[PDB]
Amino acid sequence: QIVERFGFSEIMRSTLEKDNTVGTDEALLDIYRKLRPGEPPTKESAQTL
Amino acid sequence: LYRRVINRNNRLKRLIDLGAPEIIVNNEKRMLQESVDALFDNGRRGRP
Amino acid sequence: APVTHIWYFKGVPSRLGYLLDLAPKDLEKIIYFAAYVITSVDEEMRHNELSTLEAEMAVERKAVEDQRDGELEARAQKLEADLAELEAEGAKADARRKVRDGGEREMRQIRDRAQRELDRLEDIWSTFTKLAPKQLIVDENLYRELVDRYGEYFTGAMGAESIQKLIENFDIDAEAESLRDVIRNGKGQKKLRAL
Amino acid sequence: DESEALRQARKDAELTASADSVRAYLKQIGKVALLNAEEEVELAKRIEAGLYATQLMTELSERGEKLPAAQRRDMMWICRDGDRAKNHLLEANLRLVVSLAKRYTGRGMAFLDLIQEGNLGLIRAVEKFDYTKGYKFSTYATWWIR
DNA sequence: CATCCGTGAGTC
DNA sequence: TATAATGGGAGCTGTCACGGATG
Repeated sequence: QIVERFGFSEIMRSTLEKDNTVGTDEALLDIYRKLRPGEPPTKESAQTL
Repeated sequence: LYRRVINRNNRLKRLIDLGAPEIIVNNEKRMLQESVDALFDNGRRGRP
Repeated sequence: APVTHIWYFKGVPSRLGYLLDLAPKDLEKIIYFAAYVITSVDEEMRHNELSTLEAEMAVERKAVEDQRDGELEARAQKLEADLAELEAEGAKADARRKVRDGGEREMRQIRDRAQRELDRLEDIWSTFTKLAPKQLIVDENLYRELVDRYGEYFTGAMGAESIQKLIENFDIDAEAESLRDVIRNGKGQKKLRAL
Repeated sequence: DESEALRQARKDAELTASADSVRAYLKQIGKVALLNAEEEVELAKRIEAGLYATQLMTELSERGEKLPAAQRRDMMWICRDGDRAKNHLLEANLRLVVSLAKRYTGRGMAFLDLIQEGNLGLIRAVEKFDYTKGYKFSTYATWWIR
C-alpha cells in the first residue's frame, strides 16, 4: 500500500527502498526504541503509546 | 535550597543508620547530589 | 556522603572528566548512580590465581554445554518417537509436518537459551580478565555476578564518593608526564586531546 | 514469536539509563517481583528469627559472656539471613510506597522527598509486621506509609 | 567546512 | 497503626549568532 499511495513520486520510492527494516512488529519496536530508551520493549507496550 | 539539602542530608543519616537496602540509600544520595547541585548552580544539569 | 561540585563536572569542558580521563557521558552515569565504576584491582592476585580461575570458569561452560547437548538429544528422541506415534495412528502426513516444525522450534529455543548463558559466562570472564580502574560496568546483573564470583579481586563502588576515591589514587605527576609523551608524538588528534 | 531481535533490543533499552531522576528510580523498583501472599509469610518468618537472634546477642554483649564457636556462628547466620529477608521485603513492596506517594504531589514537597519519607515509614512497617494474623502485608503497610 | 550545547543579546 | 491496596505526569512550543567538541 506504500507503493500504491505514494508511488507517483520517486522520492518515496527512494525512501521505502532505503528503509532499514520491514515488519509491523519491527517498526513499532524501532520507534519505541528511539522514543523512550531505558524501558523494556513489549510488542504490546509499543503498540499502546 | 539550603533547606532542601539539609532535609535530604538528614534523611540519608536516618536511612544509613536504619541499615536500609542499597536501592533506597542510593536513591537518597542521588537526590542529595542533585540537591547540592541545585543550590550551587540551578538548571545547569536537568530541569531547574 | 560526599558530593561533587557541579561546577567542575557539567561545566564544559568537564574538568573532572579531563582529569581522570573519563568521558563526560560516563562521568554522569557514575556520580548520579546509574552505573558502577571500578576503583581498584589487585592485579597481582588475579595473575597468581588466573590459571586456577580459568579452569573453574571452563568447567561451568562445559557443564552448561553438556546439559544442552543432552537435553537436545532427549527432545530429538521424542520428536522422532511422536512423529512415529502419529504415524501409527494414521494421521495425515501434513498433520505430522506441524508436529515436525514444532519440535524444530523447541530445539531452537533450547539451543538459544543455553547460548545466552554461554554468552553471559563469556562476557563475565572477559570483563574480569580485562578489569582495571576507571572502567564502567553499566549492566548491574553482570556486576553482581562479577562480585559474587571475583569480589576478592577488585574494589567496586558507585556514586560521588567513588569518584572521590579515584582522585585519591590519582597520580598527578605520572599522568602529567604520560600526557607529555603523547604531546611528543606527532599524531594531531590524540595530541589535541592530550594538550 | 520471540525473535532474536527483540531479545537483543530488550537488553539494549533496559541497560541504558534515562536522564530523568524520577524515571530512573521507577526503573529500578520494577526489577524486583511482586510478592505472593504466602511468600510474604516466609519472609516474615525469617525476619522474626533474624530479629530475635539479634536481641539475644545484644544483651549478652553487655553482660559479657558469649556463645561457643558453633552456636554463635549458627546464631550469627540467622542474623544475616534475617537482615537479608528484611531487605527483600522492603524491595518487593517498594512499589507500594510509590503508589500512594504520588497523590500527595504538589503540596510544597517534591515527589522524591515524598517517596523517600514513605519508604522511611515502610521500613518501620516491616519491623512491626506480624504474620500470625491472616492479613496480607499490603494492608498493615499502607497505614504506616500514609 | 558543517552539527549539538551553552551563553550571550542598550540605558534610565 | 492490621480488609486489601504494589512502575509519574506535564510537557510547550515563533529566535539569534557564535565557539568548541564531534562528524
